[PDB]
Amino acid sequence: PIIADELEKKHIVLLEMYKQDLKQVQSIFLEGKQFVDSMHENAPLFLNMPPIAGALTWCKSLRDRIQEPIEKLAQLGQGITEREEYKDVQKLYTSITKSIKDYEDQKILSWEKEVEDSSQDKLKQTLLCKDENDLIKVNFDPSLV
Amino acid sequence: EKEICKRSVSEISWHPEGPTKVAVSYAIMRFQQMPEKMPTQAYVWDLLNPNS
Repeated sequence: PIIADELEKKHIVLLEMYKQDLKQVQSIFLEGKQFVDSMHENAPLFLNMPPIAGALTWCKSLRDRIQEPIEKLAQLGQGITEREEYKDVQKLYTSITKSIKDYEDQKILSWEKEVEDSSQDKLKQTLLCKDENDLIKVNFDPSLV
Repeated sequence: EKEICKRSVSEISWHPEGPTKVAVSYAIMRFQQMPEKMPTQAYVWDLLNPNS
């Protein structure tokens, strides 16, 4: 019990630290979400990815960052779950995960439509030769690459 | 100076003898965002005349 009396105070400080990171991610996600959809220069999307898959991998990287401490918090004893402070963090977490999942659902749904439109282009792509000079080239759509 | 769009400094390297010249590359790592027929060319700077 002598170490356990110290741990009770220590447990409250950990819960406060995870709130700050979780709040900070939320603030980065909101700023980023705008730029990702916009497809601006200096975006959350890192180096050469698709503008759609890049969002999902970005969202995944955030979702993974937040999810590591929770799997650790569950392992702590001394009824951390019964403490009202922990409950306020979990309620915040749930609202962030839902908002991220909703953004992924909008991207996949919009993508699946683009997948149906692209499959048509390929079939009717054929060969295109432009300019007065006959300079035939590969017509392969950038959207297919 | 007066390039078609901006070109991101994709990588840098120093001169092995000493810090006299700095070779630098230029390309877009954003996908398909690179313009059609953008200027593809790396430069090499000297610390004496950093104008051009």
